[PDB]
Amino acid sequence: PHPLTEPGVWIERIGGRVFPPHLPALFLDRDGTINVDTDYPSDPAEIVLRPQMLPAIATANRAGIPVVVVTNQSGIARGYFGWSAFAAVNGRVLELLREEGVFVDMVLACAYHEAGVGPLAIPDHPMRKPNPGMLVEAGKRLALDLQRSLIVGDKLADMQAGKRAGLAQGWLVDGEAAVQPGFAIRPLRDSSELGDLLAAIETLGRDNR
Repeated sequence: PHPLTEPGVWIERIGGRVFPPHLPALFLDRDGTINVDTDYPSDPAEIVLRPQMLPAIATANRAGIPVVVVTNQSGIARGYFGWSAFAAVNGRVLELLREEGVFVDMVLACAYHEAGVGPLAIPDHPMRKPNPGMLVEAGKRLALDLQRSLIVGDKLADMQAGKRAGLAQGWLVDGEAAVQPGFAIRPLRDSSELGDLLAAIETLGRDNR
């Protein structure tokens, strides 16, 4: 069965790694961040990883920091595809990551969108980024330290969701910096900027002494 908590919300624990409580997480958007973005992410055969995200996932994995995918899937509300297609596509993304030796620990997805047709056409649902619901829910489920967590995505809504969830930093794929008290949008445009992100993840790593 699809792990739906309601008709437009999917929440799924991935793998069986154990995380002690009060860890920070690495939150990642999916389309445009982990995989190449596309208008209609319904065909698993079309999925291609963004290799420049793989060092970040690997770093978090090795640091013992949970990696949490938080993705809006408005195409579901819009009738472009359904949860079965999401399951196939998302599974393919996780398989490709496995082949690169990296993994994630939880997937949350929100179908609701204002331009939908039918009962999923809920315009401002708490789980739909920029609303922080998926981050807050992952926080409850994994007992996360949200204030120390990081988020990476290619849309402003990812940065807004992070700020609203209580994070202090996020990295905007292909985006510009916006450094303010309380929240910094960090640019992620080249390998130097990836380094900044990796340093930030590494500082969160476990001391096994």
